[PDB]
Amino acid sequence: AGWTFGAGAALQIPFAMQMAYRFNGIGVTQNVLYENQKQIANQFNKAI
Amino acid sequence: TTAPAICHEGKAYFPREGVFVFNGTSWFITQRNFFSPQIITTDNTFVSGNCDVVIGIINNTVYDPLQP
Ligand SMILES: *[C@@H]1O[C@H](CO)[C@@H](O[C@@H]2O[C@H](CO)[C@@H](O)[C@H](O)[C@H]2NC(C)=O)[C@H](O)[C@H]1NC(C)=O
Ligand SMILES: *[C@@H]1O[C@H](CO)[C@@H](O[C@@H]2O[C@H](CO)[C@@H](O)[C@H](O)[C@H]2NC(C)=O)[C@H](O)[C@H]1NC(C)=O
Ligand SMILES: *[C@@H]1O[C@H](CO)[C@@H](O[C@@H]2O[C@H](CO)[C@@H](O)[C@H](O)[C@H]2NC(C)=O)[C@H](O)[C@H]1NC(C)=O
Ligand SMILES: *[C@@H]1O[C@H](CO)[C@@H](O)[C@H](O)[C@H]1NC(C)=O
Repeated sequence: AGWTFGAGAALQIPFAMQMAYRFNGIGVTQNVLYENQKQIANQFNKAI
Repeated sequence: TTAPAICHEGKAYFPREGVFVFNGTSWFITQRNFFSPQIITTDNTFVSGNCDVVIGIINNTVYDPLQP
C-alpha cells in the first residue's frame, strides 16, 4: 500500500510505482526509477 | 488498471503529476489522492527515453493540443 497506509484506507499500489512516487518526493524524477529499475532493485537487495 | 508509462511514436511518456489509469474504456491521467480523470495530452506528460527500457509500458495515444 505504501504511504497510503498512514492516511485513511490502505490502497494497493504496484511496488515499483510506489518507489517512483518516493523518488519523485526527493526531487529525482520517476524516470530514473523506471529506466534504472534493475540497478535500483539490485542495490536494495544487496544492502539488505 | 495502471501503467508507469505510455509508448507513443517510440517515446516513453511518464505522468507529469499523478498516475496513469484505465477506467475500462480509456486511459486517463489522474491524481493519486482523488479520482478525477484528465485527458492524457503532451501537457500532462514528461517524455524521457525510448519504449524498450520501461517495464510495463503500454501502447496508448498522447493528445497534441497544437493540432488545428
Ligand atoms: C552507477 O555505478 C554502479 C556501480 O557502482 C553501476 O552498476 C553496475 O554496473 C556494472 C557494469 O558497468 C554491472 O556489471 C554491475 O552488476 C552493476 N551493479 C549494481 C547495481 O550493483 C551503475 O550502472 C551506474 N549507474 C549509472 C547511471 O551510471
Ligand atoms: C470512461 O471515460 C469515458 C470518457 O470520459 C466515459 O465515456 C462517456 O460517458 C458518458 C456517460 O455515459 C457519455 O455521455 C459520453 O458521451 C461518453 N464519452 C465518450 C467519448 O464515449 C466512460 O463512461 C467511462 N467509463 C467508466 C467505467 O468510468
Ligand atoms: C506496441 O506496438 C508494436 C508494433 O507497432 C509492438 O511490437 C511488435 O510486436 C510483435 C509481436 O507481438 C512483433 O512481431 C513485431 O515485430 C513488433 N514490431 C515492432 C515495430 O517492434 C509492441 O509489442 C506493442 N507494445 C505493447 C506494450 O503492446
Ligand atoms: C506483471 O506480472 C505478469 C506475470 O504474472 C507479467 O507477465 C507482466 O509483464 C508484469 N507487469 C509489470 C508491469 O511488471
